[PDB]
Formats: sequence, structure tokens, C-alpha cells
Amino acid sequence: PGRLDGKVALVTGSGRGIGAAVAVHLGLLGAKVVVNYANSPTHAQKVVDEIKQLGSDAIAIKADVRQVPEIVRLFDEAVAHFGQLDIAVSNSGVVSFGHLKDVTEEEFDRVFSLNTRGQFFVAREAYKHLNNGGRIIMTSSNTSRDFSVPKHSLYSGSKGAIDSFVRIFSKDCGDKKITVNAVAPGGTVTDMFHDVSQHYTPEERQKMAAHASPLHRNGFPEDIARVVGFLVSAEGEWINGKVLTVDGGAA
Amino acid sequence: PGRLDGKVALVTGSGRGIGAAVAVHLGLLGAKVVVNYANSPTHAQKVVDEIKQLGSDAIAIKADVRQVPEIVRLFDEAVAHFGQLDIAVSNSGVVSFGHLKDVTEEEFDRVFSLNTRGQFFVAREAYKHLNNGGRIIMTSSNTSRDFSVPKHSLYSGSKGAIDSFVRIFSKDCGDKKITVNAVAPGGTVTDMFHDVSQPEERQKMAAHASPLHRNGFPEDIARVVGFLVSAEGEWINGKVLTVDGGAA
Amino acid sequence: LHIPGRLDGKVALVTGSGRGIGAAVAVHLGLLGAKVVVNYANSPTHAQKVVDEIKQLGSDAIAIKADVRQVPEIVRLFDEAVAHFGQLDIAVSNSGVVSFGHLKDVTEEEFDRVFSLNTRGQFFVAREAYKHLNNGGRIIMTSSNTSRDFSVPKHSLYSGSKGAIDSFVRIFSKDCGDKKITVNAVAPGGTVTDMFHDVSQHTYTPEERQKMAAHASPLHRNGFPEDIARVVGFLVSAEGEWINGKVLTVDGGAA
Amino acid sequence: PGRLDGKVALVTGSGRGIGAAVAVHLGLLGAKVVVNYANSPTHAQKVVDEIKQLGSDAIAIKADVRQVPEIVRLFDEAVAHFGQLDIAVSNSGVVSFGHLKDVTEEEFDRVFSLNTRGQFFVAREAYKHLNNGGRIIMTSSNTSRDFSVPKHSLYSGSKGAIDSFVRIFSKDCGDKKITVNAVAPGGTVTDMFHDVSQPEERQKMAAHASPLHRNGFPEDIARVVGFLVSAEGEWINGKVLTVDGGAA
Ligand SMILES: NC(=O)c1ccc[n+]([C@@H]2O[C@H](COP(=O)([O-])OP(=O)(O)OC[C@H]3O[C@@H](n4cnc5c(N)ncnc54)[C@H](OP(=O)(O)O)[C@@H]3O)[C@@H](O)[C@H]2O)c1
Ligand SMILES: NC(=O)c1ccc[n+]([C@@H]2O[C@H](COP(=O)([O-])OP(=O)(O)OC[C@H]3O[C@@H](n4cnc5c(N)ncnc54)[C@H](OP(=O)(O)O)[C@@H]3O)[C@@H](O)[C@H]2O)c1
Ligand SMILES: NC(=O)c1ccc[n+]([C@@H]2O[C@H](COP(=O)([O-])OP(=O)(O)OC[C@H]3O[C@@H](n4cnc5c(N)ncnc54)[C@H](OP(=O)(O)O)[C@@H]3O)[C@@H](O)[C@H]2O)c1
Ligand SMILES: NC(=O)c1ccc[n+]([C@@H]2O[C@H](COP(=O)([O-])OP(=O)(O)OC[C@H]3O[C@@H](n4cnc5c(N)ncnc54)[C@H](OP(=O)(O)O)[C@@H]3O)[C@@H](O)[C@H]2O)c1
Repeated sequence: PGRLDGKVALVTGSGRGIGAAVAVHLGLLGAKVVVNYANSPTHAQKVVDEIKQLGSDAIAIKADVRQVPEIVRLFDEAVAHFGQLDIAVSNSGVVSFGHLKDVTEEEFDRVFSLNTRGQFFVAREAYKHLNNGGRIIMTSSNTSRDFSVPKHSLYSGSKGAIDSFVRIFSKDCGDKKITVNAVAPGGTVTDMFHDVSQHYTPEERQKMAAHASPLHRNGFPEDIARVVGFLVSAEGEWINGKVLTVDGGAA
Repeated sequence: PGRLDGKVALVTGSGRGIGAAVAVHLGLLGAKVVVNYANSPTHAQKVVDEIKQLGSDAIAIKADVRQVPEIVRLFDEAVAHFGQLDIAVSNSGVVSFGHLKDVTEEEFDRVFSLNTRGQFFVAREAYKHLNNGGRIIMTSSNTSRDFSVPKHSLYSGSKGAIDSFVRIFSKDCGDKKITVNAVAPGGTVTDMFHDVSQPEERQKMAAHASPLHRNGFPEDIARVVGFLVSAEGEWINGKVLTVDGGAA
Repeated sequence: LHIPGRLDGKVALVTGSGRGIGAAVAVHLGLLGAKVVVNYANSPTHAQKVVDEIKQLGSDAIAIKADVRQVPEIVRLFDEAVAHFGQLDIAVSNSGVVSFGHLKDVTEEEFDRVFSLNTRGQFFVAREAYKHLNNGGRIIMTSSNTSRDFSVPKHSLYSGSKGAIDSFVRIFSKDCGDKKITVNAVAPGGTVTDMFHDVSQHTYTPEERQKMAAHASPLHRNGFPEDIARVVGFLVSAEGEWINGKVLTVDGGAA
Repeated sequence: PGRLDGKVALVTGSGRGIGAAVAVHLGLLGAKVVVNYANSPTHAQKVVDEIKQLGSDAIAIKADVRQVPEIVRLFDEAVAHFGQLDIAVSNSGVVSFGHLKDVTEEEFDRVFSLNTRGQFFVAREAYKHLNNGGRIIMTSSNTSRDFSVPKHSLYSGSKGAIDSFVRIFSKDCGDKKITVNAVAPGGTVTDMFHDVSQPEERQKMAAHASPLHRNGFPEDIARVVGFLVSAEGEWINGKVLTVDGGAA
């Protein structure tokens, strides 16, 4: 069930983070994987290596998805190599915490150019390059609609748009039968989660944060990776234009 | 590969409909399947058969899930037969079209007794009887909040609550490591769709609503229930996934 | 000098306007110059202060009894409401109960206790309202923030009893629309009422409990019926017409 | 009760369309009003004159809510001229239609600069200028969450972000007892509306989108804003209020 054999995926921000486990978990299902990074080539080459190890194929392309020309070159290079593209997961993203009063122009642009503006043009170049029956996944947050942490407003709205984009994308991308969904991850243990959770030591806060879920454990990249896999399968087809929140009954 | 070998599933109203693909599917993933039903024996037996056919086991147990004592006895029986239950699935439900002005008490109770009360006690009995790390799946609709379909007030509240039950049930049913979600089917092609598609060509135009320009089919949602009841779906919890296909 | 959103000429019915949000939803509608049908089941004397308090600011009220768990008493409630004032414009469904219990402990009787008033009752008040209202009327039904906005443990019956009221108002808007009637719902979130002090359990005096509950709000205070009635008194005005079909959450951006 | 005697408001882009009837409406409720325009000073004059001409004072100030340095001067000058500014309203109109395939770097930075980025910084400056116990309001669309027009992919996000902001801005601005809500207009007859109806024949059949069988007009919205910002509308904080008369 829900394998991706003879399919080729692209996953942005896949050298470290929910993205790496998305790819690896695509590769496991039989997807040939394009492992995008921008600043971590060492862990990109570890994902690519670990995707091949479990019996698939992968390349690592570097590209800054704040630059749109570098996104066209990402998707151009990606089809030039493997033959075709079916699946594109928009995952690259940054967190930002700060009361409204102190949010500067420079901070707002940093966060949106990647989390909102970037994704949009990673989605756009996904469609223009994608086989029919293809797949597009974008990354939102559960702080988008479901949880309202103070001094968190900039990051929140950066993903809210993402929630709104997918719904309309799902319409416009019918004429190639591509389905558009976001996953909205919650407290998933990554460099980004530990960086947030201050608002004691990261293990101490990871231990505590395990309680928010009634399952009484943390969320991990594998947790979210598994959901993209389903939605990016042919078996996930009828989930189209939906935002799946993946926190685990947390609050 | 998210299968359910050596696990045991129960599917209410699994004789005909979306709950007949949610049975077989859980059987194609290699679960043992208790096909529940009420006024349709032949159907549930062709289902219990098809599930045997792909190398799993199944049984037909009849029970009206409008009746809370029958739901007790259904799960009491299920566990008696396969030795344990891992996955409970609330499929059963009726449709109803009528302007607020014309809805009567009989008609209010006819719908709620099964779609809302029924599914609630199915979910009570599933918690009491289920293993740790188990799955309750309940069934709502897209007419719940998404679609404002005229003369559809009664169906919607029945399923609206189902949307609320899973969010709270997820905090409640956690003392046994059980996850709780609903699937909000759209207009999956079944006996119901046809009784309320408003001849054949009714459906032929429904296809064009979804941007994929085809209809929703029972096995299109079964697939979503299968993932949610797998080991891999465990971090989806308290959520009502909407399987509309992009319809509008 | 513009005095907006008055209800002069108009006649309104609030279910469970003896105590809680309905009293202040009836006094306030009263304050805005409307003639008001106070409804109560077991609080008759309370219901009579709320008529007097309404007559006091120079309108007119009556206190009709009816248990809205019983559908024929809903019909009689409304038949009477017109048979006194001569017409009905506004209809407010505030009557409702609370229940804490783990899914596993929730009996048939408790489900029926709650659902029969919180959902079924409200449904038929909404039905008999569309039937008895002047064209251009308003129907407000009450819900909660525990309906979707918040997931409180051992709270499952309530959330779904009031989580059907949210599905209802979006479809009722269209149905009643063939008489130009706006159907919206209010989501009382933490209103300080006998139903709040009941829940503020989940040792500590209720005051102690609400003083603390106040911290929860970014506005650091409690919700009071006064707060909710003010929204109801917009929703129903001539001017609240383009708010149609929506569930308003009136909790204070609280968590 | 419902009045604004003593209060000074601000409304961005309140020369034309809704923001203007939201400027006139607050004037009607006895607020003084900073009108704000970028391109239409002659409209910005008709408003100041109408608001003077029902008892309240008004000034018009220019500002490209795109340039953040211009947002700042606008608010500095508003406190300066009136001595306070309890209310602040956000009206940023740039509709854009197209397919994800034909959307450019340039159109995004045009819509999102005023629709998203502008509104964010109007909201920042509003906070830092406002009398404690004051108000901020933002303008989204029903096409944020409740609808899916095949082509608004960008506009919908340009407002769906606004929808998330208000929910966190309600927590932030609570340390001055300011409430922050977004009104989310449906189809509302303006210059923007006649632009993306794609004559009056395009509007006469829009009159039937709502179950009240008329169109939305600026007043319809202006009145709701008028409540949100009224003293009585306090306990609605951090919300979207979709104002579309129940339109599908
Ligand atoms: N876990 C959570 O709490 C959570 C919650 C909600 C949403 N998310 C979303 O999940 C996604 C990833 O989370 P995470 O846990 O992976 O966080 P993370 O550890 O911070 O991941 C950072 C990822 O972002 C990539 N990145 C940063 N700047 C980039 C640029 N200019 N171009 C391309 N990629 C860039 C990084 O690649 P480099 O290797 O080049 O740095 C890396 O892949 C984000 O999209 C975020 O919005 C996470
Ligand atoms: N099909 C759709 O288009 C659609 C769309 C939206 C929502 N839904 C929801 O999905 C579920 C069913 O859809 P459907 O298409 O499967 O329905 P369907 O084809 O009409 O089938 C009705 C199912 O209900 C069972 N049933 C009815 N009353 C029962 C009772 N007292 N006890 C046990 N079983 C009973 C029937 O089994 P027996 O006759 O064997 O007793 C049959 O399985 C419902 O939950 C409905 O609310 C369906
Ligand atoms: N208060 C909150 O914290 C809160 C939170 C969420 C939702 N709500 C919703 O707000 C609404 C009202 O709450 P509240 O603060 O008023 O609570 P309250 O103090 O419990 O109000 C009780 C009201 O219920 C009426 N009532 C009870 N049984 C009735 C029956 N059979 N028929 C007609 N009326 C009946 C009562 O009148 P009698 O005197 O005749 O009993 C009284 O008006 C409810 O819908 C509730 O779900 C409240
Ligand atoms: N009308 C609708 O149907 C509708 C529907 C949904 C949402 N909305 C939302 O409502 C708002 C406007 O609707 P409308 O019908 O009122 O708009 P409209 O007729 O297009 O009027 C636009 C207003 O935007 C102002 N504006 C444009 N660029 C500006 C800038 N750089 N700086 C300051 N002001 C600027 C204009 O000012 P100048 O022209 O004076 O330069 C004018 O006041 C927008 O927020 C829109 O997203 C409207």
C-alpha cells in the first residue's frame, strides 16, 4: 500500500528537520528523492547517502528559496537529472518570536520571504514542472489557527497564508490532476522546537512538552513524514485542498 | 507499508456503503474485521466473504446501534470471538432533507438516535473494550461546517457534534493510549448519495464539482480511515479529516 | 444625535431569561427599547425581577413559563408570546445545562438530560421562531467556545450538544432566509454564572476560582452576562443584518 | 450606548469604498476621524466634509501604508492633531486575479505589501500610539477560509495571514487592554467589486448570492466595525467576523 516506486519527489529544507524524515520516508516508499538544502550540505549528503542505503536514488541540490531564480533552477536541475517530477514538498521554514511592538521591517521580511513568499514560488515551479496525477505538499503550523501563543504573531500569519493558498491551489492545479495539501505540524522535536520551547534546559522542556499530548510523548519528524507519505500517495488522492494538523491532541 | 496484521477491527454498518470498503480495506491491510449491520444480512455476508477472500478472517454480527444495550452486547460479542479489539469504526448513519419549518420530532429523533447518540455510545463501548494503543474512528460529513446546503439543517447538527466529540474524546480516551478522529466524507457514491442526489445523470454532474473531475467513491475514504487506524497515523489525533476531493 | 441599534416597536423572546446570560440578554434588549417575553421553567420569582427591572427602564415584559425540553410547551410558549404582544420579531435561545464526566462514565440518562435541552430543545425553539416571527426578524441560538475553539477534558457531552448548534445556524440562515430572517449564534465562553462556578471546580472558594480565572484573559477579567447581551443586541438590531449564518465567540480572546 | 463621544479613530484608505463609510459611521457615532488616503485626495475631502457636516471634526492625512516610514508619520501626526487615538481601522485594497502559473514576483510584492505587510505595521504603529483600552481592526475576506474562488490564491493568503495576526495580537495588545479583531467582508459594492464581478447585470445576479436577496454595501460592514470598536463590543477580542449576509 501507498508506495511511490518509479516516482521522483522534491523536498525543500531536507538536510535537517521534518524535511529530512519526509524525504527518507519517501525514499523508503520507493520515491527517487531531490534533497534541497541552503546552508547544511553535510547532512544533505547524509540523507542522500541514507536514501540510497535503503535501496533508492537521491541527489542533493543547493538553492535559496528566498531567491525565486534559484527555485526555478532547483526544479529545472531536478527534472534534467531524474527525468520527471511527481511530488514536491514545501518544507523550508524559520521561527520568529517577539511582541508586536518590537517587530521590525527586517525581521518581518526575513520570516515571510521564506515561510510565505518562498513556499508560494516553490509551489508555482512545482506545478509548471510536475507530471499529471502529481502531488504538492506545503508546510503550515498549528499556531496558524489552533494555538495562539503570545509574542508569536509574525510566524503565525506567515503560515496562515499557507493554509489559505493550498485551498485555492487545489482548484487551479485540477487541470493537471495535482492535489494540494499543507501539513500543519505542532510540537515536533527539532532545532526549531527547542528554540521555541523556552517560551530550564531543552531535555527538561522536552519532558514537560510530552504532557500537552494525551498520548503522553513528544512529536518527532517521522510522525509528520508518515502523513505526507500518505497524502503524496495515490491512496491519499481524495484529501485535496485540506490542512492536516499533526500535533497529537495537544494543547 | 502500514498494515494491521494480528490486529482486530469492528466497523458498524459495514454490510453496505462506505463502511463496507472500510471493512474490506482493513482486511486488505490484514486486520480481522467484525462487519456490523441490522436490516441487510446478505450484504454483510458477501463482505465477510470478500474479507476471507484476501486472506484475513471476518464475522457478521447484527446490532441496532440506536439501542445502547445492543452496542454493549455487540462489543461484548466481538471480543468474545477474536479475543480482543484494536480498531472501532463508527460508520452507521441515515440522511434527511427538510426545511426547518417541516422537521418533526419523529424525524429529529430518527436521525440523532443513530448519527449522534449511536456514534457516541459506540465510542463509549470501544474505549471500555479496546486494547491500549487502539483506534476509534467516527463518521461526520462535509455538510457539517463546510457546506451550507439548503434544507439540510438536521443531518449537519448530528455530524456537527461528531466533529466536537473527537476533539474532547482524544483527551478522554488517552488514559489508554487510544487516538480518536473522524472522516468527513463528501458525497461518496453509495445508496445514500442516490436517495439524496436530490435519474443517473444527477451523479454525472456531481463529478465536475471536485477539481479532479470525478466522483468520491467509498474506497476513497476507506483509504483515509486505514492510515488513521495504522501505527503510522498515531500523531493524527482529535482531527476530523475532510475527504471532499476538492469539491465545492 | 444618532442613537443606534434600538428595538423600539419590536417584541423579543429569550428562553431561560430568569438567571444568567438570558436575564442580561433580556434586560439589555429591554434597555434598547424592545418589549420582551421572559421565559423560565423553575425560576419564576427571578423571572419576575427581570420583568420589573425591564418595566423600570420604561418598556413592557411578561414572564411565560415553559420547559423547552418539551416541544408542545415550546409551541405554547411562542403561541402565547404573540397572543399577548400581538407580534414577535426577535427570538433568543439561551436555555442550556453543563456536564463533566469521562466518555467512559457518560450514561444514557445524562446524554438525554443534556442533549434534550442543549440541542433538540434549541432546535425546536429555532423551528417555532421561524414560524411565529415577523419577516425581517432575528434568531440567535447559544453555543460555547468548548464547541471547537477549546478541547477541555471530560467535557465531551457539552461540546457536542453545543457543537451541533454551530452546524445548525449556518443552514438555518438559508432556510429562514425566505422570510428575510438572520440566524446567528453566540458562544458564551466563561460567563460568570451559576454554570461557571459549577465548572470552576475543574478546596478553592468559587470567588478564589474566578479571581484566578480572570488571569486567563489577555484583558485580565472575567466574562459577565452584560458582555454577551451586548453582542446579542447588535446581532438583532436593524444594523446587525449582514452578520447572518455565523457563530460569534465572546470570551475575550481568552485561553 | 454604541456611541464614540470622546474617541478619536483612524481608518487607512478611507477616501473610497468601505473605509470611507467606516470613517463616516464613526463620525456619526461621535468619534473624531483621521481619514487616510494615498492616491485619491478629492474623495478624502468628501469624507472629511460629510463627517464635519454631521457634528464631528475630521482631517485628511496622506500615507503609502506600503512605506512603513509613512505609517509612522501618519500615526505621529494623528496623536499630534487630536491629542489621542483610541480606535485604528485597517482598509488595504489590492485585489489580484490569476493562476499560480502566471503569478509573478512583482504582483505578490504588490498585493502582500499593503494587504499583509502594510496591515501588520499599521497594527504595530496603532499599538504604540493608542490610548490604553483602545481598538485595532483589520480587513480580510470571506475568500480567506470559507470560500475558494479559482484564481484568488494570492489575495486569500494576503488576508488569511491577517486572520492569524489578530488572534495573537489580542494577547500582545492585552497589556494595554486594547482588543484586536478583523472584519472579513463578503461581496461589498465598491470600486474593487465592479473590478472582479468578472455592468449592473453582473451585480443584479450577485444580489442573489445572499439568502436575503440583496448585495453587501459599505454601510453593512461600517456598522459592524462600529460595534467592534464601541465600548460595548469589548468581549469580542481576537476574532474574524465574516460579514457577507450568509452568502454562498
Ligand atoms: N516542529 C515544529 O515545531 C514546527 C511547527 C510548525 C511548523 N513547522 C514547519 O516545519 C518546517 C520545518 O521545521 P523543522 O523542524 O525542520 O525546523 P528546522 O530544523 O529549523 O528546519 C530548518 C529547515 O529549513 C531549511 N531552510 C532554512 N532556510 C532556508 C533557505 N533559505 N532555503 C531553503 N531552506 C532553508 C533548513 O535548511 P538548511 O539546511 O539549509 O538550513 C532546514 O531544512 C518549517 O517549514 C516550519 O514552518 C515546524
Ligand atoms: N455515502 C455518502 O455519500 C456520505 C456522505 C456524507 C456522509 N456520510 C456518512 O457516512 C456514513 C454512511 O454513508 P453510506 O454512504 O455508507 O451510507 P449507506 O450506503 O446508506 O449505508 C447505510 C449504512 O448504515 C447501516 N445502518 C443503517 N442503520 C443502521 C443501524 N441501526 N444499525 C446498524 N447499521 C445501520 C446500513 O447497514 P444495514 O442496512 O446493513 O443495516 C448501511 O451500512 C454515515 O455515517 C453518513 O452520515 C455518507
Ligand atoms: N455561562 C457560561 O460559562 C457558559 C459557557 C459556555 C456556554 N454557555 C451557554 O450559555 C447559555 C446560558 O448559560 P448561563 O450562564 O445562563 O447558565 P445558567 O446560569 O445556568 O442559566 C440557566 C438558565 O437555564 C434556563 N433553563 C434551564 N432549564 C430550562 C428549561 N427546561 N427550559 C427553559 N429554560 C431552562 C434557566 O431557567 P430556569 O430558571 O427556569 O431553570 C436559566 O435561564 C447556555 O446555553 C450555555 O451552554 C455558558
Ligand atoms: N469591496 C469588497 O468587495 C471587498 C471584499 C472583500 C474584502 N475586501 C477588503 O476591503 C478592503 C477594501 O475594499 P474596498 O471595497 O473598500 O476597496 P476599494 O474600493 O478598492 O478601495 C481601496 C481603498 O484602498 C486604499 N489604498 C490603496 N492603496 C493604498 C496605499 N498604498 N495606501 C493607503 N491606502 C491605499 C485606497 O486609497 P486611495 O485610492 O485613496 O489611494 C482606497 O481607500 C480591502 O481590505 C479588501 O481586501 C473588500
